[PDB]
Amino acid sequence: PYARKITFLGTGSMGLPMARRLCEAGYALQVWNRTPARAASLAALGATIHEQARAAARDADIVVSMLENGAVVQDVLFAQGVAAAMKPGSLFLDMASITPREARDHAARLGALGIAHLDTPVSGGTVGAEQGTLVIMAGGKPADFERSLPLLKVFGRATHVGPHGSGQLTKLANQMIVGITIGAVAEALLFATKGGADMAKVKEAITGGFADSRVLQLHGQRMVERDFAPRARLSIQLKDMRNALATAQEIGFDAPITGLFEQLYAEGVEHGLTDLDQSGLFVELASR
Amino acid sequence: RKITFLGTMGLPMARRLCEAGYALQVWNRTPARAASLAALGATIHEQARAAARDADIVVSMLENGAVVQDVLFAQGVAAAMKPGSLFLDMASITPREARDHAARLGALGIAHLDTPVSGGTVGAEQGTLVIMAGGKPADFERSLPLLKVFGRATHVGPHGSGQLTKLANQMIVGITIGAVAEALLFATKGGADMAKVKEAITGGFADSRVLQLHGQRMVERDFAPRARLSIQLKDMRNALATAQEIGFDAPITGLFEQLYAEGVEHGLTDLDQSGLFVELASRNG
Repeated sequence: PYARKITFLGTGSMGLPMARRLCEAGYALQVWNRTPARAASLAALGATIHEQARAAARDADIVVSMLENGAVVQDVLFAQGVAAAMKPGSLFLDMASITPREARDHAARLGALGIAHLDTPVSGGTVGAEQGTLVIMAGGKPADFERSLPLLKVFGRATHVGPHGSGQLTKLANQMIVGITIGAVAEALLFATKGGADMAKVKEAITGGFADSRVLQLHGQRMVERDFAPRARLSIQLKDMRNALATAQEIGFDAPITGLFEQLYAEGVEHGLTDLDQSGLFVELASR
Repeated sequence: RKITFLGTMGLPMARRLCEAGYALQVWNRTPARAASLAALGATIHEQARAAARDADIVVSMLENGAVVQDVLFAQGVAAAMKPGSLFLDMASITPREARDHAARLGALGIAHLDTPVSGGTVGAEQGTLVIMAGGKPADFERSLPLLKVFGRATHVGPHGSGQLTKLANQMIVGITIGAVAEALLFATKGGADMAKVKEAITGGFADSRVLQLHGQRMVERDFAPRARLSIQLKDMRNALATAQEIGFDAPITGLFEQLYAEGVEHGLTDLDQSGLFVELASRNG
């Protein structure tokens, strides 16, 4: 009841499958993006592509950013005049990974201009995107979140976590757990293996017990198959660790586990692992 | 057909055993547990050796390597065991302890399989433990009908490899516990309500059994022992000790042995393993 016109800004990692469920739900879609073949794939689904982002945004009820980071988001919104050009009553959904400090800052500026902001990061990777079974962690006002919810349901299950920046904060909690569990799984599988155990059987043995996790089943299988082709790059996980640690020092929180994991990931990017998948941390820990 | 338990999760497992049609013999240290088992049809013996005598399969649920040696070699179970029989060790023992027991019993004609377990009291009542077995393939095959009752067994390798997989298992569990704990505290300091973050988290890349079970306990601040914080620390140390026998470098596990040690020093030894949350929360005021 609040929204029919949707704009994407960027396509991030799962933009395409999300646009297709979007069109399939009968939303009309405008896009501004930087990559021709994705643009074509989107055009094929019915989306209208614009050369300038401001143009894509202007008539939108809901503008969804799938941009990379805080700087890019700032530039697009303000250097490129997206904010200036949005409708009154419209909503801006930030899905980009961005610091909760940045989310609160963007929420203040847009509010200055009569535009609502929620920060709505996702977990769930490629098939949650295709199946509409993402998990979405939202920061902002309850009324805005209800306004959002029908668009949100198309992508997965959304949960309202708190006020502006809360979604990004729940997002960094989720990346800490993913970033550490990755290393826990690489370290235990290597331990078992130096011990003359064979990785596949061990994984098969602990499946369905206390050691079981979405990280063991997804990244662990990639560890078993030495398949480190990037889906989310190792350097993205480093950034998630760094943002979590920057947030920790700002809110006065001591996080030693994540401190160890930032070092280990930092020790991976040097050593030329930037472009392996996040599970590529196995490689760092093998060589040792 | 004939099973013995040495020591007792053992009560719900014996329930299942007895229903499933097996005859059971027990040697127990705890009178109330012997009472319950008596109630199910188990015959309780005074001496470990008398309960082991006529068994096809003897299942050890003793505490540790010392105790299993004691019970086997000192109190004559090994000497007293049948010609065909099988010893299943579910005790927490090192892979070295288990290679050694495998050989001493092997010289007496007794088969040996190390079969530790993962899962809760809830897994044991509902028959859905996960079982990690080291030892000979034909032995494993002989044991399977039995292990099937408890849950789902996977033959991982030769003697000593169930205990290896169990240390690997306990490494992940113990690290995931701090990971979940630290993430929930971080979010809470940041303003977020813990229940809500766990709700949001569930179903994506961060979901695990640790979040679902121990994380619910952290959310409710319910740290009553189901497996004690002492045992998890011991697990890390076993793991680091084996790590060193095999030449392995484990810096993560190494950090967690530290965190669990600081926890035990700060009074928390008899909390649940989810109690490491209390340690990480103190450090943070």
